[PDB]
Amino acid sequence: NPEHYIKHPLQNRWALWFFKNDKSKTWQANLRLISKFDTVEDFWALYNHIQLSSNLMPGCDYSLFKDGIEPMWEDEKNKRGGRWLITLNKQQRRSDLDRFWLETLLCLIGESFDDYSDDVCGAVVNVRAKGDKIAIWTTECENRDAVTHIGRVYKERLGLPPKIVIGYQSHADTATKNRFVV
Ligand SMILES: *S(=O)(=O)c1cccc(S(=O)(=O)N(Cc2ccncc2)c2ccc3cc[nH]c(=O)c3c2)c1
Repeated sequence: NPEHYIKHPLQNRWALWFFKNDKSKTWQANLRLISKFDTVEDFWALYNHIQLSSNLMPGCDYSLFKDGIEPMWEDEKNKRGGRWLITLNKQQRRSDLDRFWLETLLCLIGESFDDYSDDVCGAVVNVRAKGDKIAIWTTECENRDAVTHIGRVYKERLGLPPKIVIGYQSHADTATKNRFVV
């Protein structure tokens, strides 16, 4: 009866990355791999071991990307893509940041975007003095059906009401100008 002793595999292997602003180093040299995991049990062991995003120093990021996709725009799977952006005010660091980030992680490892989960590359949380940000990165900013389905599902999974609109920008523009809004 394998259910007793086998870990539950995830559809993908995922890499969790950490960034801290150290002005002595280049941006790339500051982007650091925490660990990779590919089971439910190993995801929770990692998550239960690390700091909540709300406890990070301003200027730090977490990011979760599929194994083989670097957490930067210049990766082959990111360079033609873009992101759904959640912007948090300073009060939402207390109320929403950690629960929104956990839900984002689960949307990813749980493959919650049906046939379009293959367009997801990863997700990033930025802790910043002027307002935190959470974003889901996807591979192709011209795939309207993929991008808007991901945005509608994501908005629903976060519990955001229709009074809130979220935008999708291509990375080529980021490097707010929206391609899509939901
Ligand atoms: S926010 O904090 O104001 C902000 C502004 C600009 C970019 C970003 S970012 O795209 O989320 N970003 C941080 C990051 C951290 C860890 N993993 C991925 C992304 C970021 C910053 C600088 C970059 C330089 C070059 N290529 C990139 O893809 C970069 C991404 C947040």
